[PDB]
Amino acid sequence: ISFHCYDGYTLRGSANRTCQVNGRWSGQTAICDNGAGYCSNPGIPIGTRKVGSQYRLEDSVTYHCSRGLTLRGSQRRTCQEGGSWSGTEPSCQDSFMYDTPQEVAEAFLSSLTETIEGVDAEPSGSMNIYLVLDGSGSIGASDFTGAKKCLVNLIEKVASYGVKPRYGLVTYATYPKIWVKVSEADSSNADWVTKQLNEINYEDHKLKSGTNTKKALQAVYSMMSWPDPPEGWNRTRHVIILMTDGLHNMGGDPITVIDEIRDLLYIGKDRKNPREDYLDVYVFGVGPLVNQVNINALASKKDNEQHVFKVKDMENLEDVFYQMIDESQSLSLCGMVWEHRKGTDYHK
Amino acid sequence: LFIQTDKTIYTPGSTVLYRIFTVNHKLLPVGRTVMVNIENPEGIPVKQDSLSSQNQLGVLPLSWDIPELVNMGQWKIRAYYENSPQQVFSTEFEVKEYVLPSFEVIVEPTEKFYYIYNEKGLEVTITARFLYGKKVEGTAFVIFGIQDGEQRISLPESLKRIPIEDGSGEVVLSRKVLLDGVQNPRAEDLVGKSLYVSATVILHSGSDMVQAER
Amino acid sequence: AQYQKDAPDHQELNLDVSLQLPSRSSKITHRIHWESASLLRSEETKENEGFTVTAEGKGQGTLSVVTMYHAKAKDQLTCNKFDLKVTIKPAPKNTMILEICTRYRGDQDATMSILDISMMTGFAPDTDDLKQLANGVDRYISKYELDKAFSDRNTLIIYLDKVSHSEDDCLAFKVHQYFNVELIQPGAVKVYAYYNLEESCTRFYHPEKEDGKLNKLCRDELCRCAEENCF
Amino acid sequence: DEDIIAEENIVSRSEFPESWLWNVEDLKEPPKNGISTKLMNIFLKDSI
Amino acid sequence: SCVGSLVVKSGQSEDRQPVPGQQMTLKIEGDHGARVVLVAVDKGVFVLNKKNKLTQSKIWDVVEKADIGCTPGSGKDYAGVFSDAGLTFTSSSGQQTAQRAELQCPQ
Ligand SMILES: *[C@@H]1O[C@H](CO)[C@@H](O[C@@H]2O[C@H](CO)[C@@H](O[C@@H]3O[C@H](CO)[C@@H](O)[C@H](O)[C@@H]3O)[C@H](O)[C@H]2NC(C)=O)[C@H](O)[C@H]1NC(C)=O
Ligand SMILES: *[C@@H]1O[C@H](CO)[C@@H](O)[C@H](O)[C@H]1NC(C)=O
Repeated sequence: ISFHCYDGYTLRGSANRTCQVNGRWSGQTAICDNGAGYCSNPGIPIGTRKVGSQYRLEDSVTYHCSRGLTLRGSQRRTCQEGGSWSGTEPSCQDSFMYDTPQEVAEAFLSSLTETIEGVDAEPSGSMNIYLVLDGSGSIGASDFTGAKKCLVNLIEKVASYGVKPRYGLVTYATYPKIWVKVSEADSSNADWVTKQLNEINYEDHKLKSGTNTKKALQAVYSMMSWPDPPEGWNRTRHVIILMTDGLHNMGGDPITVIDEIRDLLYIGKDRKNPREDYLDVYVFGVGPLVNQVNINALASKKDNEQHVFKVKDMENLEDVFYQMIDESQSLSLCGMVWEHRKGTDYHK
Repeated sequence: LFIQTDKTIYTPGSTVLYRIFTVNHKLLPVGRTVMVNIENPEGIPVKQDSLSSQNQLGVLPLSWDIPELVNMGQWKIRAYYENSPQQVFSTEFEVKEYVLPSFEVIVEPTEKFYYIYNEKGLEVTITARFLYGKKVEGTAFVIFGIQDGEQRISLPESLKRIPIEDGSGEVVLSRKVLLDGVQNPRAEDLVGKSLYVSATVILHSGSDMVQAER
Repeated sequence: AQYQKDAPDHQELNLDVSLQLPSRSSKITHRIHWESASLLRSEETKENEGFTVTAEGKGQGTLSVVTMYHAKAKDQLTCNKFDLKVTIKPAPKNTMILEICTRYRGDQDATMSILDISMMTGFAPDTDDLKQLANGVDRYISKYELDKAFSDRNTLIIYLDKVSHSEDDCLAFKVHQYFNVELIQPGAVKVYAYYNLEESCTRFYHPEKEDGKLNKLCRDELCRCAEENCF
Repeated sequence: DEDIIAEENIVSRSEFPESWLWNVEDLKEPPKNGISTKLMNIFLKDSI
Repeated sequence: SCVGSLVVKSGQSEDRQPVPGQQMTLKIEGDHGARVVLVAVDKGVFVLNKKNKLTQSKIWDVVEKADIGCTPGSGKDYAGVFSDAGLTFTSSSGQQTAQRAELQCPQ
């Protein structure tokens, strides 16, 4: 199927698109814009419906998916100052679309590495990575062990950049189980964290195979919290990565915790200083049955970035991460400007 | 300069698609610089640009986005060559909240005028058919009135309710009610004045209602 | 002759107006010139803050700030120039009586009006009673609507010649239940003049549900449809 | 019931524009009798 | 009428009427190398407003209502026939046409 724009309108995005075997359209979304607004036309991803034609500043739009389809990304986007829509581009998902291991690893890293190149400004040890693994009986030992191996190579992949972040390892079921705490003197020791990632097993949560994700995120909360104003709090990037099927049945809505976390990090609580770049949440669907609606509600929504992933075969991610380790590629440093206290010109 | 707009009336929130044709004093394509303004109903410019039909073959595709919170009324698209600010071309388009009807209504009198001493009166035909050709089944409310100057005088006595069978109707204005509409004994004083018809068809389903006028 | 060259048409028109909003990081700078004068330059803000404006340069301009919102004026209760009262009662299948009273809010006996009625799903007007009202003075019902039978007369239009602004011109007719089914949909009645459609009044009738409304849990201004099973 | 089409396999209409076909066409076809002719294959909307 | 020509007929072999969501051919007979800008409008729109429609008749209307000539023919003299028609006759013998200052015709 091909797209064409009326007169006076410019076409950006794939003009021709082909229906592929993965139940997805090839190329990028077609958008017919006139470039007459503060922000450009967000466009209408195939399968969705946009409600909002005004693209002024402070204006907004809303997206809805057809019946039987699940919306991935943001359902509402607001035109922010500086010409840039909030959240991320929506996408109508079905019940068999999945994601190829490469696609996942490719997008997960193109979003992670960037939020690390900036971390170099400059133990230690100025980024935290909370690994929350789901050990519920609804995942099975197969899709669980494959999730660890994937994490292992991820830690090595990160390490290949020569960066030493603080790690926090937690597996959860009916109750949360903390293996590594960022406050530990060994959290920044990649090898340390890896040895733990190996000692854990799927049989660890067999006696009480609940799925209380809420308490799991509460475990992470207590790790980033304070006993009541550490000197280095408004300079630390927090990254939460959790594997789950999104099928929680104990504790209620886990999202409430995410909000509490954002309140703790003073995020989205200042018009002039959003501080969104200080918290990223990645959610990987692992179990046989995965609720794309719930894992999308936890994952972050950042423009041009993907935080929700539904691994097809899994285990292949592990082999992809290992293949994507390249010590030759350097870590960028261009166009970097951080709000330092003194802020003398030439710092800006 | 000739300005073309896709529609004749737009709803708040839609976009106006218009084109400017740049021809010389011989009606031929030419590359020129054109100024374009957009005046609100009260005649105040809200947007102005400076385009050029250069390398465009005397055709300037354009568009204007109508705000959700816009002013209802007759908007205006004014334009002119940069080397002739005095000679200004313009085209109007109406902005209003509405919904497209399902059928049209036509009111054609037997004659394109009216003879004063015509005892028969003014016979008017009421043709109403759906947009897809089919004929309308419903009722019609037709009324008359007199217009002399920029001022109209309704004739409450000339109210009729004729049925619309097979997409057709028939109503007549008795000469009695006409002369009785005014009060002036003379009938030659009506000479020069004009009459107007106001029809209203309504389907038996009561789902749609169209208003016409001649 | 020299004075005819050094003679200006107007005075300098070069305003550098900049408005800074607290909810915004950068200033909004505009420049008004003689040629570009009388130009509507608006900046919208979905947020209600106290912003400041700074003007600078040679000339003169006009500033105007107007906010648009929805006021809780109501009040109305916008039934307009009509007072429609509809009631559905049993009978002495399950025949019922539909009494429809109507009045006009004005100084004149409202001209020709319309009566759009929608039956309850599974109910149809008594043909006999319709004929009686059709023949009645100041009442007319299209012949097309008469000879329909219980086949499909779920929508009826009873045109009127007038409705007194004094008392209520109440009328009624029987409605038999030709088709039985659980959960029936409330009917409705709408009145209005032949010239103005907007100004009108509509009411709903239902055997059980009061004033023909659907069950919905309301609170302040947030309501949720409660038309489902119990547990 | 037993017959008719499933109320799920019914693809409802939706595209009801008040105006469309705002495109451009050039006549470069082999000119015969000074009358070039193009044959456009357009898709009608859902509107009746 | 049009200096050249432009026709828009159906490409279909007559047949019956189209169906919502169907392909139909659109034959266009115009001048060579000419650019054709199109536009489709629901007739339900003209029911509310049929004014300001661009028509060829309206085009010539503007062209004709701009002639430099006023009088339908002839004048009060020789130098008048020219000015009234839209011409300025001038010779070396002395006979010249009247002076024209106003852009638009008198009255
Ligand atoms: C979307 O699809 C269309 C259809 O292919 C693309 O337009 C096409 O552009 C190609 C490249 O010029 C043309 O290919 C031609 O194929 C014929 C076959 O005999 C050959 O003789 C020519 O030498 C040429 O290779 C093709 O004619 C043209 N299609 C048209 C004009 O109908 C278009 O580029 C695509 N949009 C994208 C992906 O940007
Ligand atoms: C903490 O970091 C924020 C980053 O926005 C900075 O603005 C602030 O000045 C810092 N606090 C202090 C006390 O300097």
